Amino acid sequence: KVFGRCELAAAMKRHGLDNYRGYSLGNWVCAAKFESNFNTQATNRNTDGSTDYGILQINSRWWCNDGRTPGSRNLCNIPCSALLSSDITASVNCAKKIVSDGNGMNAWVAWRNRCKGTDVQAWIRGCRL
Repeated sequence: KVFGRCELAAAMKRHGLDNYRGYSLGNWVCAAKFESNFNTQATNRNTDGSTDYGILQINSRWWCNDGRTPGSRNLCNIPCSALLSSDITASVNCAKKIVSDGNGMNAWVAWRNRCKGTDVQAWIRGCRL
């Protein structure tokens, strides 16, 4: 499923991401825009053999099980395919645990390079929340 901008902001707000651990809603929408282009089915392969899954591109090295990343852990206790659903609950819950492990949203390379320090507020401007 390819979300609309305001559609995904409303979905993330209902699932508790607005000001989660100090990050306004504009940060999460901005990260999803540049990590996945709002597409829940996005996958990308990393040079170490691991794969990023979903609208926030969560890594199989630490967070989910896909059965082909030997030596990895499964700290979100889910199969990686559950992160490709049109229902974003699984990806939101796993993202809450990631942003809490000390390093914040810096774990998302695209947020660091393209959203941090910008007016993230503009990503939710005009939406009914």
